[PDB]
Amino acid sequence: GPGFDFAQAIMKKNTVVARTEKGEFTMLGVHDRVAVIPTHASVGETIYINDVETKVLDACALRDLTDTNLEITIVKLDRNQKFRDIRHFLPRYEDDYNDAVLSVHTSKFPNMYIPVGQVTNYGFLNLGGTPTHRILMYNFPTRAGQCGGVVTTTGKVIGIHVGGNGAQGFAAMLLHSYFTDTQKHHHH
Amino acid sequence: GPGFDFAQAIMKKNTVVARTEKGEFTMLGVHDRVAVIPTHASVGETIYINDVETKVLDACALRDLTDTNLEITIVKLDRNQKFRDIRHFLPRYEDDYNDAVLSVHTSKFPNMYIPVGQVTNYGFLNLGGTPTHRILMYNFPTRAGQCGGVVTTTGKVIGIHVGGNGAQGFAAMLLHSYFTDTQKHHHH
Ligand SMILES: *[C@@H](CC(=O)OCC)[C@H](C[C@@H]1CCNC1=O)NC(=O)[C@H](Cc1ccccc1)NC(=O)[C@H](CC(=O)OC(C)(C)C)NC(=O)OCc1ccccc1
Ligand SMILES: *[C@@H](CC(=O)OCC)[C@H](C[C@@H]1CCNC1=O)NC(=O)[C@H](Cc1ccccc1)NC(=O)[C@H](CC(=O)OC(C)(C)C)NC(=O)OCc1ccccc1
Repeated sequence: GPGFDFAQAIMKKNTVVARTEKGEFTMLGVHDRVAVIPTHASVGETIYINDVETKVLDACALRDLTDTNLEITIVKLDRNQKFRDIRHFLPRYEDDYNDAVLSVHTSKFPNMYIPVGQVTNYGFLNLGGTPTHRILMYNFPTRAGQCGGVVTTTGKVIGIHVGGNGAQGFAAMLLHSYFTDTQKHHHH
Repeated sequence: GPGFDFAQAIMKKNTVVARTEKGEFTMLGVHDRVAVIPTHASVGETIYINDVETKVLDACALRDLTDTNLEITIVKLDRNQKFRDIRHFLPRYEDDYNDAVLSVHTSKFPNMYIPVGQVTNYGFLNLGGTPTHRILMYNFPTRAGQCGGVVTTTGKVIGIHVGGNGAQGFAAMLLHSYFTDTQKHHHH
C-alpha cells in the first residue's frame, strides 16, 4: 500500500504554508532553518510562513552543470523553530519509485494526501517555457494549488511538486547532496 | 493513526463520479445498484456516472419523522456493474468518532484523502437555509468540490460530506437501517 503514515509524519513535523508574490505553496522544511520551494514561486527577501512575514536570509535557485533550471530553491529563514532534520530520508541518487504519495499543506488544503502511483525519473521537461532537468513524472491530473507538495514513498522524501499538463504531474527531485554541510563560494 | 487503507479500499471499490445539473459529486455505492448523493445535488431522471449518462430508476430524498431534511438521497441506477455490498460497514446508531478520513473522487480530484480529526454527532444544522437533522461535524475547512465525499474510520462508513462554513465541515449520517431489504409503500 501507499505510505500514508510516513507522508503524514513528514507533513506534521516538516511543512509550513509559504506565500510569495506568486501565491501559496506547500513548503518542505529540511533541517535547521533551511527549507525548499519551487523556483517559480519567485522568493524575494521576505516571505510569509504560516501567515507570519519572515526574512529570507538566503535563497539558492538550483541549476545543474549545463546551466539549466532544476526548479528547486533552497531558502534559509529567520525564525525561531528549527525543523526536524529529515536529510536522512532524502535519496542519494536519481531513481524510479512505486506507489508514491503527494501531500499538500496550504490555507485551502491544510493536509491532503493523494496517491499518485508509480513515479518515473523523467529527465527533461519544458516547464511553462523553461527548460528544466531532473524531473519526476507521475500519471495523475495534478492541479494549481499543489505546487511545493511533498512526494514520498515510505522512508523517502523524493521531490516537491512543480508542474503538470492536465494528465501527468511533475516533481523536482530532492537529493541528499543538495543539503550536506560544506565550504566557501561567493554565490550571489 | 487515521484509517487510510480502509478509506482507500472504499474509494477504490465503491465510489464513482456523479454529475447532475448542480455539478460533480463524489458518489458512494452501497450495494447492488444503490448509491447515495447529497439531496442538494438535485438528481433528476438521468445522471452522469463516470461521464456515462445513466437512468435513475429511483431516487429517495430522506427525511426524518419531523419532516426535516436529512440531506441524503438514495438512488437506484440502471447500470451493469453491481457495487460491492458495504452495508456491514455502516453504523447501526448515531455516534461520535475519532480520527476520521474524508475521501473525495471527482474529475478534479480522482482520489484525495483528508484526515479531518474528531467527528461529533452535531444534530441540527441550517444548511444553506434548509433546516437539516442528524449532522456530523468535524473541525476542518472543507471546500466546494468535496460534497459527497466519504467519511470513514477504520471498519466504518459513517457519512457523506454535505456542507461547511469555512472552519467546520458537515456530513450527513449513514445508518445501517437506511438500506435494509424491506416491504411495500407508495413513495412518490
Ligand atoms: C503549481 C504552481 C501554481 O499553481 O502557479 C502559480 C504561479 C502549478 C501546478 C501545475 C499547474 C497545472 N497542474 C499542475 O500540476 N505549476 C505551474 O503552474 C507551473 C509553473 C510554476 C509556477 C509557480 C511555481 C512552480 C511552477 N507550470 C506548469 O505546470 C505548466 C502549466 C501548463 O502549461 O498547462 C497547460 C498545458 C496549459 C494545461 N505545465 C507544463 O508546462 O507542462 C509541460 C507541458 C507544457 C505544454 C504542453 C505539454 C506539456
Ligand atoms: C458541496 C456542494 C457544492 O460544492 O455546491 C454545488 C451546488 C458544498 C461543500 C461546502 C461549501 C463550503 N464548504 C463546504 O464544505 N456544500 C454546499 O455548498 C452546501 C449546499 C449544497 C449544495 C449542493 C449539494 C450539497 C450541499 N452549502 C453549504 O455548505 C453552506 C455554504 C455557506 O453558506 O458558506 C458561507 C457561510 C457563505 C461561507 N454552508 C452552511 O450553510 O453552513 C452553516 C452556516 C451557514 C451560515 C453561517 C454559519 C453556518
